[PDB]
Amino acid sequence: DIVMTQSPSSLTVTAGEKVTMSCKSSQSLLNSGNQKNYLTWYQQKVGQPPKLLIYWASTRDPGVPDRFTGSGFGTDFTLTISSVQAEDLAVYYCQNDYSYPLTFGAGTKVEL
Amino acid sequence: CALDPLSETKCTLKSFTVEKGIYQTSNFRVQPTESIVRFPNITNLCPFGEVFNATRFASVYAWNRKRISNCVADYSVLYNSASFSTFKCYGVSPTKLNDLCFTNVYADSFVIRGDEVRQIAPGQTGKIADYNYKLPDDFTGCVIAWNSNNLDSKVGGNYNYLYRLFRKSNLKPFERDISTEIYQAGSTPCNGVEGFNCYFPLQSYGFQPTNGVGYQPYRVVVLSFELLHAPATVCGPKKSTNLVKNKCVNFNFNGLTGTGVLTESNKKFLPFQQFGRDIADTTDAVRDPQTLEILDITPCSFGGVSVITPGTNTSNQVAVLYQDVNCTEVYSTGSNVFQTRAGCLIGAEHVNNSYECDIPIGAGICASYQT
Amino acid sequence: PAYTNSFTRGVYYPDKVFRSSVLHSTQDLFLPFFSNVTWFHAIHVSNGTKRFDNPVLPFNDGVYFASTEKSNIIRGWIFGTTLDSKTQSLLIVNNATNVVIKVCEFQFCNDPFLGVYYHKNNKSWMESEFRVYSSANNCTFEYVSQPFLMDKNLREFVFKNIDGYFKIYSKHTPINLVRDLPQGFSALEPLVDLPIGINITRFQTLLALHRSYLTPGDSSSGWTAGAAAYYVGYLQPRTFLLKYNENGTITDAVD
Amino acid sequence: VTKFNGLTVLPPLLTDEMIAQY
Amino acid sequence: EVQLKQSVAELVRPGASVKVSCTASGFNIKNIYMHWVKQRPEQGLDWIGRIDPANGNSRYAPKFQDKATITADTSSNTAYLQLSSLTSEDTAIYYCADEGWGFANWGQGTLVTVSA
Ligand SMILES: *[C@@H]1O[C@H](CO)[C@@H](O)[C@H](O)[C@H]1NC(C)=O
Ligand SMILES: *[C@@H]1O[C@H](CO)[C@@H](O)[C@H](O)[C@H]1NC(C)=O
Ligand SMILES: *[C@@H]1O[C@H](CO)[C@@H](O)[C@H](O)[C@H]1NC(C)=O
Ligand SMILES: *[C@@H]1O[C@H](CO)[C@@H](O)[C@H](O)[C@H]1NC(C)=O
Ligand SMILES: *[C@@H]1O[C@H](CO)[C@@H](O)[C@H](O)[C@H]1NC(C)=O
Ligand SMILES: *[C@@H]1O[C@H](CO)[C@@H](O)[C@H](O)[C@H]1NC(C)=O
Ligand SMILES: *[C@@H]1O[C@H](CO)[C@@H](O)[C@H](O)[C@H]1NC(C)=O
Ligand SMILES: *[C@@H]1O[C@H](CO)[C@@H](O)[C@H](O)[C@H]1NC(C)=O
Repeated sequence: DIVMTQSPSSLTVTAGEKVTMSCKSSQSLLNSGNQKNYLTWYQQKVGQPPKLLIYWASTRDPGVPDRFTGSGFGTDFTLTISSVQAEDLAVYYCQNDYSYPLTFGAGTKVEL
Repeated sequence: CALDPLSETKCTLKSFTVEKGIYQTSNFRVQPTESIVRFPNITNLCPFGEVFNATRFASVYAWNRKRISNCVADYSVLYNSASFSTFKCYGVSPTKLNDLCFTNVYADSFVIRGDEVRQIAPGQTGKIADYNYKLPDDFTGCVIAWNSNNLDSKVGGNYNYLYRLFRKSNLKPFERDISTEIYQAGSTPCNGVEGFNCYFPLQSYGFQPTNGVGYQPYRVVVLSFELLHAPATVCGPKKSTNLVKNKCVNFNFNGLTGTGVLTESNKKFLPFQQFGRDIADTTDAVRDPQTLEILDITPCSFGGVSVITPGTNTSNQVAVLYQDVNCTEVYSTGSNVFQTRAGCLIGAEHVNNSYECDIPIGAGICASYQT
Repeated sequence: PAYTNSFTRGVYYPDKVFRSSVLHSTQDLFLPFFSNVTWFHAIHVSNGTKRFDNPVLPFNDGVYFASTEKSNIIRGWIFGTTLDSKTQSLLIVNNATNVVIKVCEFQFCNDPFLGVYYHKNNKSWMESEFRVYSSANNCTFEYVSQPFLMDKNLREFVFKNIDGYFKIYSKHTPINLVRDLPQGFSALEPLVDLPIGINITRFQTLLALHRSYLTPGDSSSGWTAGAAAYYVGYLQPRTFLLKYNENGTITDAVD
Repeated sequence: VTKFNGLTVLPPLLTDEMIAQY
Repeated sequence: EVQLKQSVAELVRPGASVKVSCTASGFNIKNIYMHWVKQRPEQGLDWIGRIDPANGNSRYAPKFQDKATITADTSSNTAYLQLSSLTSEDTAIYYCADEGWGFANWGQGTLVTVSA
């Protein structure tokens, strides 16, 4: 059981302008051997289920791979996007995976 | 009936007054304490590490295909290693790689730059994947990609690695094309001579130490899984528990799946022989798969519980006989426990002087009510 | 062809079970007692003229192969349903340092063989090249183990195919007789139960051939293979009563 | 003169030394 | 590629039991211990629990413990999710998973609603 909160959960940007969103993760998610954090990002539109945007907290999934690189040691995570497009107009979910009881984040709404 | 042994005897006889003698009320039984599983050592290890530790990987167009079997595939080292950056798996869970196994495994190794790693994926097209290495959509397997900028790049420029960019048609999945012939992009025939309408389809990449994210070289390895009706020769490691002796446990020595207590044995087996059977074709001794020793398997102790009491008119006291049970393992124990051939007596005090038999117990021992 | 009586030979350990002082009766594919085993003579050498006789023997239920060659002229075996590229074929070749057991869709020539040449300075008979299959397709199996066909002494093997398991049993005992199996008992210990799911219907034996044999001349005057002689028996469904000693070995049996 | 499936062999009450004493 | 085609949503009644089957293509369940997840509308998505084909020993979230029982079928390329004591809050969209680093492949979306 990890309480996961996303900030600011609502923010407006102009097309092709950088976004600054981050969800703070407690319990300091870390694993022995592999230093990659077990927090995976998600991209969910209105109509279809969410899809992996970033897993291992830094891995560009195939398809519309405009950055999404995240820098974080476990206590904090970032999913800044340089330019937002139609496919970027969605809600992003950050979810923990190291702890067996996993709870998804609230989500953040971004629109052009 | 469950209050005390004399009451159990009364219930068994269905009489409130029981005569002097020995009466069998219930049956003693030793339940297994735990379960022990021992499978043989992983002698044959599939050489995936040497593929991963190869100094010079195969070219992306000429990806090396190796069929590996008759060994044990250990994916724990892959999980432990932190060098891997992209460990995307299609059609199979990465966690269940050790638990579930296939008949044959095919592995492919190649080197590609950072931004083209994502192009090598099933159901995905790219400028390199179409003409160097293609993966089918329904393919089940894992893709391993890790950064190798330091090894595969230099200040001058590492042009050793080569890729294919032009071809008439995209390569079929699991099919490698190593043709170095000049490509006829233009209508004018090349005839083996470079020209305006002819460019060499194969090109050598340019690598620098300061390429940055997306342009540094990456060593990407893709492994394949498939099942065949032939018997499987390659599988993941199996769980092995520590060996326990002189304790009633459940043993699974590669399919014995029996219950019994394991003890050291002086019997000697043939080198090829594993099992052991008595006249009645029952398992008697099994060789430990890990070590080379013979563990005689006598099963759990069991017997009848007999209550030894005088007449209820005479007195109300009982002694319990656990027949053919060595009562190092078990009225509650610890009260005048005396051991004989027929069993051991709980609640009876052994005396060296001899009288005529009163309550026959067995093997010459007789109980009696006497001061 | 010639015939000889297999008095008590060919009995093998039916399973990996250990039994001590137990008369165990098992119904299994066995060589019947006092049957005929066909004494095929592989090569007759006069001149050194070659007389090749390597028939495609029917595997049937099983094969009790046996040889007394001390020069290691008999070197390998061939197993396949049709012995062509169409069907998978089991192949065994034995050589000095090691062995190879390769199961592929080999296309077999008329006379597959092993070639060995002699170095005058080294004074050793190292194998020149392997010439058995023209093609090697669908090579699923590459089992390798220590050589058994290494060093007058009778050598016996049993080959049987059940549920996709190709079982090999072996035993090596010195015998004074040259043209007759000894009138004694020797249980055949399992060698390798290598897993192969292909079907085998016909059988053949490979013969080791030297450089002098492979000379352009038709007659192999340089090397002689007259000592080659391989007995063959066929296993049949039989009931046997095996006698186990306290070590667990089979001392005697009753058909 | 020369199994745990529920099979037990109860020892005779009169031992062989005791029968020999008789 | 690989797709998870779960059962279409069906009407349910309070106090009853509903079984939801998720089908997969391109592979078999034997190597996939799929997760189950429900998305509460206008609320943060939450995880239900985990199952396994062989030796399922399902573990669920503490909020869904002893309430959402899920079974995995060895064959037929399907897995069944069972629910009980459905209330108005239980009206939510459910999805499948491929238990990757994240839930790789999700179901098309079944919208379970309980009413009269
Ligand atoms: C070989 O590669 C493996 C990856 O599975 C890695 O764990 C290991 O450390 C490598 N060996 C060396 C000597 O670096
Ligand atoms: C089996 O593996 C263990 C652990 O490496 C080793 O101690 C043991 O000697 C091995 N068994 C044999 C027969 O070598
Ligand atoms: C109890 O009864 C038995 C036989 O009925 C008799 O031999 C014995 O003396 C009795 N005991 C007493 C204390 O009366
Ligand atoms: C009972 O077990 C103990 C354990 O040390 C042993 O010494 C004793 O001889 C055993 N007695 C019988 C009758 O088996
Ligand atoms: C019986 O005799 C044995 C050995 O002679 C001795 O150890 C034991 O203490 C004696 N018990 C009684 C009650 O006399
Ligand atoms: C073996 O063959 C000989 C002829 O070569 C024949 O006389 C004899 O009866 C045969 N024995 C058996 C057991 O078939
Ligand atoms: C002998 O056979 C083994 C089996 O693979 C092979 O590796 C080796 O090279 C062979 N040696 C010679 C001299 O033929
Ligand atoms: C076989 O048993 C005999 C006694 O029956 C014994 O002397 C010998 O060591 C055992 N082993 C072998 C290989 O003969």
